[PDB]
Amino acid sequence: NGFPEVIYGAGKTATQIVGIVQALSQQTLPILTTRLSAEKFAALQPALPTAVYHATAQCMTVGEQPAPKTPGYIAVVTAGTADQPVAEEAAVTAETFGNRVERVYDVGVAGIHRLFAKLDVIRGARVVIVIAGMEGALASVVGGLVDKPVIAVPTSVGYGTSFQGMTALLTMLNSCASGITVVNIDNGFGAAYSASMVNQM
Amino acid sequence: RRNGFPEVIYGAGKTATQIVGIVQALSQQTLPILTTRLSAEKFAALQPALPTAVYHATAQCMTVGEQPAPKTPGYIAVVTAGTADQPVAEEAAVTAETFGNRVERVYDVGVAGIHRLFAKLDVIRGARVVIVIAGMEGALASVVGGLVDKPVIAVPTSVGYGTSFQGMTALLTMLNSCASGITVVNIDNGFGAAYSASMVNQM
Amino acid sequence: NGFPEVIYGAGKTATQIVGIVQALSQQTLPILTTRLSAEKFAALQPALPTAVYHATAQCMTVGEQPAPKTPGYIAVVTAGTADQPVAEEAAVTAETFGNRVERVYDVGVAGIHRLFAKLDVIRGARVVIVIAGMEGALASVVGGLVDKPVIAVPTSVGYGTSFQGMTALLTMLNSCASGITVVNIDNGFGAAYSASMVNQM
Amino acid sequence: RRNGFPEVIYGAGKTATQIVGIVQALSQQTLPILTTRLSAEKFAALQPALPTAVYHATAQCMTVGEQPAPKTPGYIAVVTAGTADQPVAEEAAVTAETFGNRVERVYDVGVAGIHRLFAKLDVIRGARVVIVIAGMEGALASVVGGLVDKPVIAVPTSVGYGTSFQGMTALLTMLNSCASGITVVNIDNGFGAAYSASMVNQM
Amino acid sequence: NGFPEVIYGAGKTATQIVGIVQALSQQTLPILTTRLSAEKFAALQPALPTAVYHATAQCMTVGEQPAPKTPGYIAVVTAGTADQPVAEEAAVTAETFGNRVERVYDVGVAGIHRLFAKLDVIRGARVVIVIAGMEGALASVVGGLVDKPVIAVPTSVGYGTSFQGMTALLTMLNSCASGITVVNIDNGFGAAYSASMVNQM
Amino acid sequence: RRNGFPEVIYGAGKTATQIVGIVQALSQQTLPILTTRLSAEKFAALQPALPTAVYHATAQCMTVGEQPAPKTPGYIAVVTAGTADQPVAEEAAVTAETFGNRVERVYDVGVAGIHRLFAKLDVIRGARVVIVIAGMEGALASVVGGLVDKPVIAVPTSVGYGTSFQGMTALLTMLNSCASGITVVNIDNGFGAAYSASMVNQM
Amino acid sequence: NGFPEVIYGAGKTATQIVGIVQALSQQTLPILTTRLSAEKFAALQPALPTAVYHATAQCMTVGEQPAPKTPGYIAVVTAGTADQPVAEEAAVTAETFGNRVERVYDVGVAGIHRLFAKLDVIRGARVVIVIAGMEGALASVVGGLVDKPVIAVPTSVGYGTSFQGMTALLTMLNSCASGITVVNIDNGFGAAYSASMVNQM
Amino acid sequence: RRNGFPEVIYGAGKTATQIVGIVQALSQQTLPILTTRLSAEKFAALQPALPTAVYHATAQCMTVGEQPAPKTPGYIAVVTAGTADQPVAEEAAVTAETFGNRVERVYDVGVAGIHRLFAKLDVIRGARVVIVIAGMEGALASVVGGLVDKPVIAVPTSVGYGTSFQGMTALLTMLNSCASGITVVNIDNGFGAAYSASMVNQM
Ligand SMILES: Nc1ncnc2c1ncn2[C@@H]1O[C@H](COP(=O)(O)OP(=O)(O)OC[C@H]2O[C@@H]([n+]3cccc(C(=O)O)c3)[C@H](O)[C@@H]2O)[C@@H](O)[C@H]1O
Ligand SMILES: Nc1ncnc2c1ncn2[C@@H]1O[C@H](COP(=O)(O)OP(=O)(O)OC[C@H]2O[C@@H]([n+]3cccc(C(=O)O)c3)[C@H](O)[C@@H]2O)[C@@H](O)[C@H]1O
Ligand SMILES: Nc1ncnc2c1ncn2[C@@H]1O[C@H](COP(=O)(O)OP(=O)(O)OC[C@H]2O[C@@H]([n+]3cccc(C(=O)O)c3)[C@H](O)[C@@H]2O)[C@@H](O)[C@H]1O
Ligand SMILES: Nc1ncnc2c1ncn2[C@@H]1O[C@H](COP(=O)(O)OP(=O)(O)OC[C@H]2O[C@@H]([n+]3cccc(C(=O)O)c3)[C@H](O)[C@@H]2O)[C@@H](O)[C@H]1O
Ligand SMILES: Nc1ncnc2c1ncn2[C@@H]1O[C@H](COP(=O)(O)OP(=O)(O)OC[C@H]2O[C@@H]([n+]3cccc(C(=O)O)c3)[C@H](O)[C@@H]2O)[C@@H](O)[C@H]1O
Ligand SMILES: Nc1ncnc2c1ncn2[C@@H]1O[C@H](COP(=O)(O)OP(=O)(O)OC[C@H]2O[C@@H]([n+]3cccc(C(=O)O)c3)[C@H](O)[C@@H]2O)[C@@H](O)[C@H]1O
Ligand SMILES: Nc1ncnc2c1ncn2[C@@H]1O[C@H](COP(=O)(O)OP(=O)(O)OC[C@H]2O[C@@H]([n+]3cccc(C(=O)O)c3)[C@H](O)[C@@H]2O)[C@@H](O)[C@H]1O
Ligand SMILES: Nc1ncnc2c1ncn2[C@@H]1O[C@H](COP(=O)(O)OP(=O)(O)OC[C@H]2O[C@@H]([n+]3cccc(C(=O)O)c3)[C@H](O)[C@@H]2O)[C@@H](O)[C@H]1O
Ligand SMILES: [Mg+2]
Ligand SMILES: [Mg+2]
Ligand SMILES: [Mg+2]
Ligand SMILES: [Mg+2]
Ligand SMILES: [Mg+2]
Ligand SMILES: [Mg+2]
Ligand SMILES: [Mg+2]
Ligand SMILES: [Mg+2]
Ligand SMILES: [Mg+2]
Ligand SMILES: [Mg+2]
Ligand SMILES: [Mg+2]
Ligand SMILES: [Mg+2]
Repeated sequence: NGFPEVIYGAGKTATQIVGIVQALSQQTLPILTTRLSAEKFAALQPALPTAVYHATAQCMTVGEQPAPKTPGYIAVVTAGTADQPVAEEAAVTAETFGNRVERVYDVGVAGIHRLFAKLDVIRGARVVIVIAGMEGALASVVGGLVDKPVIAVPTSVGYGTSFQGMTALLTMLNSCASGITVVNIDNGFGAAYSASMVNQM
Repeated sequence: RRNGFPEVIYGAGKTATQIVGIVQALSQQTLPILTTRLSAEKFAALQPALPTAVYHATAQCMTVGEQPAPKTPGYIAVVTAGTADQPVAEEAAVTAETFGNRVERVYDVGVAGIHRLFAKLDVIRGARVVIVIAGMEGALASVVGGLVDKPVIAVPTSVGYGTSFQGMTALLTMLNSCASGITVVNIDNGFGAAYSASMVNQM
Repeated sequence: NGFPEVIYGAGKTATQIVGIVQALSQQTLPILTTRLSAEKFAALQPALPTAVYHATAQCMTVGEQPAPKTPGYIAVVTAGTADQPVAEEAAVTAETFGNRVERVYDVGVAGIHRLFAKLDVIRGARVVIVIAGMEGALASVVGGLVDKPVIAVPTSVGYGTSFQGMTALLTMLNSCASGITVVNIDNGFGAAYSASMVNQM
Repeated sequence: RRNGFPEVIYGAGKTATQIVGIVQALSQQTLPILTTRLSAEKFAALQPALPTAVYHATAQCMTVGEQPAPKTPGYIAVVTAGTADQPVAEEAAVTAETFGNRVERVYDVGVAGIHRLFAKLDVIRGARVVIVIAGMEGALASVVGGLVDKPVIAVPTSVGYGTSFQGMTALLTMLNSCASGITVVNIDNGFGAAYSASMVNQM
Repeated sequence: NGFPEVIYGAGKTATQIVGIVQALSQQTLPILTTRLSAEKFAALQPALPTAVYHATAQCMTVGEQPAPKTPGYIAVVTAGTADQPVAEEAAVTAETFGNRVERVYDVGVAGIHRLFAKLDVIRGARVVIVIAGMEGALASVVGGLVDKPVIAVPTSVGYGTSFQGMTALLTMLNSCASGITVVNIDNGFGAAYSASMVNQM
Repeated sequence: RRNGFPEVIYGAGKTATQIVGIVQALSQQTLPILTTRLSAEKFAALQPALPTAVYHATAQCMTVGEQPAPKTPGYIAVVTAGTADQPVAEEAAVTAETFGNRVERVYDVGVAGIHRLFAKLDVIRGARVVIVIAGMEGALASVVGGLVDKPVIAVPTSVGYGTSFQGMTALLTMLNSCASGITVVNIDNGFGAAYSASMVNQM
Repeated sequence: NGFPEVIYGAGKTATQIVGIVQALSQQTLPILTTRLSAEKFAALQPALPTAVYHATAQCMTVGEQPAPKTPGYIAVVTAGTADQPVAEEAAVTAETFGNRVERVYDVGVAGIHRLFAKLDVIRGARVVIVIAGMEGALASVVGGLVDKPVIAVPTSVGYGTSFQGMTALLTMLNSCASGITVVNIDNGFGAAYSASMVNQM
Repeated sequence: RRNGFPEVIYGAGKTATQIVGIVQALSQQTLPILTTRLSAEKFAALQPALPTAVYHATAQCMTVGEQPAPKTPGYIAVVTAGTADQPVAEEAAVTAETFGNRVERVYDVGVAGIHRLFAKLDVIRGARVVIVIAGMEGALASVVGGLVDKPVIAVPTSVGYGTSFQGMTALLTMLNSCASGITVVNIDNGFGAAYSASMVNQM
């Protein structure tokens, strides 16, 4: 293994979270808490002063991460700014797992030139995580322009025929470019977990 | 007619011997007569019956009467994602040409090789209307829409296996494009798009 | 091109909106802000005094529109009053793009005589935008009575088997009348954007 | 019977040799015997077996015994959207006539040409019950419902390709009509409508 | 025709409602207002003192109904008490249209003996309206025990696989008993409208 | 075996020559050997190959070896809504009998004629487990469940046209019953129900 | 029969509940009230002092349960802690029906060793109730490891492709292991009702 | 190529005489040439045409040119739930071997008999990437994912009747796994998984 300790933040209370963190207090292992609301990080902030909270990602990391474990990096590519929350959930979990992360945000195919401008970075990552909602055309465009494993995270942003991520998920599952592999809606952590395993072979 | 255009005949309910009778009921006093979604077999059935009729095999459409030459200088670009889309692409391309519009075919420029789309980007941008035909994911419409300033009509096709859902995924992707300038028709409806593209191009 | 500046109003805050408007302050180009709530237009109204807000459409236009750019007009036809919000979103975006707009509201096929009464206007537009929800029979009736491009906007009004616009969308996609072409639910802007391109050839 | 009406026989599970046996089990001591959704082939299979039986090919229904003449002065209007709806239209029209009701057929008056519907509007308004049969979008029910003051029964049919969803879209459109006076049956269920229309007309 | 004036109560405000009622003040024709909330009937109750409000049905009737127009009656049969709101919407609209109404409530097939106990009444109506949700087995049981037109109203009560009435609607559409004819979810008015037309031939 | 019961063989992936080989791989040192969902043709294919094998045509199941006589005094009631349900009814009835349970068949007692259900209500109430098999609407489970104090297992079948959705509507209706005592299996899964009913009855 | 009195707690008010309990006051028969909110148990707690409330299960039992009616027991096995509410609804209803209940909670296949650790108990029950959501793989794993009737309850926990229990329900309906039999989402009572009938033959 | 790998050919749109022409268009100046989803009949059609071509019947794939021996010491584990998954398992196993990866096949270890999965657990854990292929419920991915520390790619297959929904239920189950390390592809897409597994293993 060699992964840190992860805490899910949805069904657990701010108290329950502190109790799990104090149980894993020894060893100086990094602890990640995902999907942790801002209000559920207010109550416990007096409890853990040495903890950091990534507001957009709703993730909280207590304990110093040492260096990256590999020189390579993972690129987190997003289609629109509405994707940045699950994107930062992915990028923060990857960085906590000891990965260098290069964020290429808001490069949707509506403005396709923006994506080509950052292609040198995207093509040089060991893994690419593409995060998009609405219509997941970005996963397919990037998938056909890189030669590295791509993990697609569809996002639940959007009303109507967006279906809170279903259309994006179906698009990514139908991606023409082979080598795209998909995770569940908003699962920015699960992508970074699989991406971290690939990067850190 | 309340829409001054050629005569159209469904083909999803009509038999071979019926097609001759339905065509002959509106034959002389009309423009060309077009028949869509007509089986590939019922053109041998009527080739002696309708000797002056033509059949476009891939398009599954039959045109009786002389096809009008382009009544307009502009052209309509029919852009296809993969070769599997050519049946509905040719239904659109034959429908457009029958209504008197020039067509420029840009086939198999799917987003997997975006470079291929850029190589033919000059022709696509030069059309007055663009018909983008795709399936599986249907991302080409979104990509083309954001690269052209002319009206785009997106046709999802039922091509594809698995979660393709016989065109539903492509239709949903196209309806949910962020690039504006995109209007959508029903799955495999290459005719309906060429019908609208013809009105835009005619104007 | 020759279109004005558009601002989406959903994910942006009233502050962020003013900052985008002040960045595009020079040139005297019209600026349109769509899907802009009444509460998100209260906060910024001291900021932009010269801006107008179309309450029903939730659209805000700062800067004087010059004349129409074409003598032709676009007809915005609605089935019921419940469709007027996305209708005005369409009509305001079209008028901001420099189109003359003729509004033919509340002519659903339940009272089909009302639609025939205004057919002289609908038939004389260069483009028709038909907006309906519940059951999109109006797009098909109008489509078969006009000889001009029709763009159908299904609306999300309604509960139960209305499916928040899905049934209307499917009906319009199955419209018997050829020449109907459909946009996404509530996308009054997208229809007016495509309609404006057609009208202003 | 708890519903004083003729004998009905499904045909979706029955074989040819079975249809003779099922009909003969309730033959003399009954009204006419009707069989719905019976294959177009298993009427040659039984035409010598049941020589006094009739078959309506388009309707896929077989009636043994003398059909009753209209026991009522009113009639039932069976209004169809396109010719593709005639199979379920005739299932409704043959079911209605077998129960002893006059039928006036108004076929192929879809909303694409609303003028056609108005030309036959006098006959439709004159019925005691109206059966509107349509598919694809299914807008005729809504249009007719708002133009008639008699009860309308709407039958969606599975006609149509693509997002037609084999009658689901039509069914949804009809259930979500704003014009009141409309009640709906299941897809392709031309019998169930004529069954209800017969009770209304009989009254 | 010969039906009263109907007012929909959903998209109209309590003020707008009073203005429509005062416009139809003359003739002494009954006016029905359906789907009219309790809070939207508080505000207008000083406006129309002579109006009655049926709380469960969310319907408001101003103006005296004269006698029934036919000796026959319509039976409103419900499966469970959760169906009573749309049931009373149906029964009140039918009674306002000049129909005698016999309410046979809470006779779901779970306790099938209760339904047989009231069968003498149900079988003697000119029309039967069966209202049920969850699983619409009651429409089919009654349909096969009566020889009169049945109109089925599926109701939106229930979570999970109830699908807010979809399962009930599909069951009723698949009713084995012929002569069932179905309306849209919760459309207690539409059933009573069609039932009233049948009863009052 | 971790579930002391006879040997079961899918039939949805197996060929005729394969069925003999799969049966012979677990033949002598076993209880009877049962094969479900096996084509009606691949029993002529093996009738000389497996001369001691029996085939129940309607059930599409083949049993090799002597069937055990009821090892219990109670019986399992297999209640069917219409004759169209007998294929999956017999899959359940043959599976139950192979496991050594008595079966009482109550076929075609759909809720359309509730009187028919009451006429055979004594036999149904007398079973230790009741299997209710229905489709289209699937109301019988709810009706039977509220009339019996023994455990009921409901099997939806894909019988039916239109909005029947090939068993989905029946499955949904049964899962959403108000009468308690009802547990549901997957569409057409007459085996899975008889498998559970056998364990309840055995106990 | 021989089952206690059950009261549904969803559509009934705290007052209506006390009135039903006082009507069934005589005989000293246990009374179970399911799906009874904490706020709907506050109001009535002065009314019934001798009643107990199972907070997690939202169930209230008034009246002393005598001994179990059978030496056998029913095992309630859950995949994650998020399943414990409907699990306790099942376990409390079973115990009120006179069954011994052995709770094997939070043994999802993610940590499959935990399930094998408690297999000796699960295999010795007369009936097994398996409760899971998200992906119902636990019903299938247990079903293939026991030789006793299993009743699967899918739970509605989860967003996105969880579909508020639909995916779990479909998985359990497709369980490879025969002998699984399924109930409706969250129907912890219905499983315990059928399980109690089996256990108490 | 922008992805340095062998030549791939769809087979869902291509005819026999077409496959020879499409292969010959990119034949000498390439790595091996692979064709997926190619009918089991159009290999007799081309076996004299392409005498140096091989066909894997179960996989429905044809490889022209010499297959590369493992260019890596690690292997890819292709784990199958039931024998009904072997067609898409072999599409994955043949795709992986063509790209130059060792494959260890672990077939028919469904969760019904978890003991079978543990007996081959050493081989599965020893792979650099694991491809888990399943249908019906698709629980194996979740079970395997929680027992291995290497990346798992889950392939749902359309195997199964009833509410299996032709792979939708399996796909949904796999996407909604709690065990992390699992990434999913589209239904029956054994190629797409072996394509990604090959890149991971190559690294
Ligand atoms: N078995 C298989 N399953 C899934 N994908 C497979 C595949 N074999 C090749 N592929 C890959 O599919 C891609 C294209 O298919 P190819 O064999 O060339 O075939 P082609 O005829 O180009 O594409 C056929 C279908 O692909 C759809 N597509 C492809 C690419 C882009 C988009 C879009 O609209 O943006 C849509 C398109 O709508 C059409 O219906 C290639 O990258 C190829 O490697
Ligand atoms: N009301 C409206 N309806 C439809 N389209 C509208 C629109 N307003 C702007 N747009 C257009 O859509 C774009 C959306 O951006 P904005 O609304 O500012 O919002 P932004 O945060 O940039 O993106 C919102 C969502 O769009 C998705 N997206 C965008 C672009 C391409 C792709 C892809 O994967 O290929 C996906 C992305 O996943 C994200 O969840 C705008 O740049 C504009 O061109
Ligand atoms: N390939 C094609 N795809 C889509 N539409 C096509 C078409 N070819 C002609 N059309 C157009 O279809 C229309 C009618 O079809 P036609 O070929 O005449 O054929 P027709 O038999 O009149 O219509 C067949 C189907 O159309 C449905 N429809 C049509 C019109 C109105 C409504 C309604 O219920 O209100 C329903 C109707 O339910 C029936 O199932 C014409 O305007 C024609 O131009
Ligand atoms: N409870 C009820 N359930 C079902 N139908 C009911 C109803 N109350 C009135 N109605 C009837 O439905 C009509 C709806 O109008 P109202 O409720 O006042 O409301 P209104 O705002 O006029 O329309 C509401 C919705 O109806 C849709 N509509 C109406 C008419 C035809 C079409 C079409 O496209 O063909 C669509 C329209 O898209 C809009 O979103 C009423 O005029 C009345 O005849
Ligand atoms: N074409 C047609 N479309 C729709 N319904 C039709 C019909 N022809 C007869 N019917 C009516 O169908 C009813 C029964 O069908 P029949 O022809 O006798 O045939 P039968 O074999 O009894 O029923 C076949 C199917 O009916 C389903 N059904 C029927 C009754 C009750 C329920 C239930 O579970 O409670 C289910 C049952 O699940 C089975 O799959 C009769 O009342 C008959 O008048
Ligand atoms: N938690 C639970 N989950 C599942 N079933 C449960 C239950 N609690 C009681 N039940 C049982 O279900 C019944 C529901 O009644 P209750 O919860 O008190 O509620 P009630 O208001 O009587 O009925 C609620 C809903 O049940 C529908 N229903 C009931 C009976 C039969 C039919 C039909 O059309 O055939 C439909 C009816 O349409 C209504 O919308 C109870 O009498 C009880 O036997
Ligand atoms: N007719 C029938 N309907 C339903 N289930 C039936 C059955 N006949 C046997 N079974 C049972 O099915 C089970 C396996 O099928 P078998 O006949 O051995 O056949 P097998 O080839 O092992 O399985 C075929 C299918 O089962 C699926 N499955 C099975 C077990 C576990 C999982 C998983 O992914 O975890 C999936 C798998 O995805 C594959 O597509 C056995 O326990 C057997 O008793
Ligand atoms: N954000 C995330 N997205 C996806 N997976 C995530 C995750 N965070 C943790 N996980 C993983 O998923 C597990 C879920 O547990 P946790 O979030 O703490 O929550 P917990 O309450 O243990 O379980 C939550 C839900 O998981 C379902 N579940 C869990 C395990 C297996 C099965 C089964 O039936 O086979 C089902 C169970 O039915 C319950 O409703 C964690 O132990 C962790 O390994
Ligand atoms: Mg943006
Ligand atoms: Mg290609
Ligand atoms: Mg554009
Ligand atoms: Mg109105
Ligand atoms: Mg027509
Ligand atoms: Mg009317
Ligand atoms: Mg009750
Ligand atoms: Mg029957
Ligand atoms: Mg019971
Ligand atoms: Mg946990
Ligand atoms: Mg197996
Ligand atoms: Mg893992």
